[PDB]
Amino acid sequence: HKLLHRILQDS
Amino acid sequence: KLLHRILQD
Amino acid sequence: ALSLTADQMVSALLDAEPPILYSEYDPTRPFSEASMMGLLTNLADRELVHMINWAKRVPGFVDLTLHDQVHLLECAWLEILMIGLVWRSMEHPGKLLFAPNLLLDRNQGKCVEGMVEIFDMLLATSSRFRMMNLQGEEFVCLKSIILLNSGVYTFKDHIHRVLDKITDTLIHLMAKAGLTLQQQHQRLAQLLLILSHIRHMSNKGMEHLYSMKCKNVVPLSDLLLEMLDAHR
Amino acid sequence: ALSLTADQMVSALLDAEPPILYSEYFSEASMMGLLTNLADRELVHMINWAKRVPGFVDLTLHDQVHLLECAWLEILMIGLVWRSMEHPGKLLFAPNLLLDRNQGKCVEGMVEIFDMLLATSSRFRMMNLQGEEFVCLKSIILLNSGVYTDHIHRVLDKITDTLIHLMAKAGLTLQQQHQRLAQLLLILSHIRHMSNKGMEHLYSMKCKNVPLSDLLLEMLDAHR
Ligand SMILES: C[C@]12CC[C@@H]3c4ccc(O)cc4CC[C@H]3[C@@H]1CC[C@@H]2O
Ligand SMILES: C[C@]12CC[C@@H]3c4ccc(O)cc4CC[C@H]3[C@@H]1CC[C@@H]2O
Ligand SMILES: [Cl-]
Repeated sequence: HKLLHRILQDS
Repeated sequence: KLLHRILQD
Repeated sequence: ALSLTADQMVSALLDAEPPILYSEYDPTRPFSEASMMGLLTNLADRELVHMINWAKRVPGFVDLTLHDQVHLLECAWLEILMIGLVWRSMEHPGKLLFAPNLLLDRNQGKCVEGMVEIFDMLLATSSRFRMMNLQGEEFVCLKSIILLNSGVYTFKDHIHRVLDKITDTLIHLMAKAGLTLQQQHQRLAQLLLILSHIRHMSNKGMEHLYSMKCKNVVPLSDLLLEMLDAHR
Repeated sequence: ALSLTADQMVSALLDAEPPILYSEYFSEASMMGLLTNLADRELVHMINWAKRVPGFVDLTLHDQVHLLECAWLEILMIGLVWRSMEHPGKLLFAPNLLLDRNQGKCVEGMVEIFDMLLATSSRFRMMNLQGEEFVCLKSIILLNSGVYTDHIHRVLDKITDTLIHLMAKAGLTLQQQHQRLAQLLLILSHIRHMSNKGMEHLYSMKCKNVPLSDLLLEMLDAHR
């Protein structure tokens, strides 16, 4: 996936 | 020192 | 999201505003094209992380699928960086306040190939906001609109509902500030028309950044590479 | 400065708060890199915050420099401890760098500093420290820590008045106000201790030679 996709899930 | 400048700018 | 009053929309958006960050500007040395692009992209990268967390606090944004969130941010990120810059720069005529320790005039923009024309457009936008006396409450509304609108025809009725809510909110702020009914729709039009210019500037800036990368001027973070790559 | 109301003092301090910054998204050289990069970036925001602590820009430039050099790690630490209050067992260095106690072990001699920080965090949690009290404490640290190396002591008295005002407003009895005031100021002693220990740890890291910023280097240097 795109880095963003994961980063978006970090709180 | 550097710090000396931050405080002014 | 659709339940928020106008004042609660404004308050949420004000509460969510990201901080103003500092650059790593080193005043011991004169600028080169590479060092200036390094500063600007280092700054952009750190601002992006705050933007992403801001986005999650914009009403209705976290309702969206992760794919749609990714899409909107990929479409809007440079528009959002730019409108922030232009807002920051409003009370500094002739200069761009990239950060409190990085204030630049168009002449300094000249050390980067193809940059000065983008600086000039950013400056003129800043003057336009100044001459309109743009308010902070208006500014946060515009930035939210950019987020939800810029990618919506490249993807929803839910987003359009929220966009309509932000419109109500803009009119509410103007009425509350004592503008006549006519003045309200005139100013609404004026603000939204500026978004077209910000889109245009973003497209120029994206083509510019891509050329810098394609000439190995600066290394870009994986995040920045992927943002850039989303646009081709 | 000394003319403001307690509520105006609190408002001013709250408004002056620096932002929470992010890390990058481990070895000893890697974690120390993240920690020191974060610290150096926070330092720049701290210097802005300081200029908005009532009475601080009234001081000469020499005195301003001195207080910051004395106080900066104490201020970073109380900041971290506050951020970490609602995360028992962890230090919230940044929203994307939340480190448990065991990750302290990656870096030689750090788990002890981690333990002291966690204990302070745990202490604040039990006291139910309020944000308005926290910003008072942070201001006290700035103005008090270098003050032995009259206007400053007047401003310090004002902040004490402000702390007492908050406790009065919260419904604490006289006896409870004085006890809580005492409890909070005694913690600052522990924070000074942690800063001393953290300063020696940082110096030895400089000696082993993770790169340190120029700013971070001179802050370090002033503690000789
Ligand atoms: C993207 C560019 C570098 C990053 C710049 C930046 C960096 C940070 C920021 O807050 C705003 C902007 C807008 C202008 C951007 C520039 C336009 C072209 C250049 O490559
Ligand atoms: C200074 C150290 C690295 C930076 C650390 C830091 C870094 C950032 C921050 O916000 C707070 C702290 C407190 C603990 C500090 C550490 C104590 C020892 C270590 O060298
Ligand atoms: Cl930062």
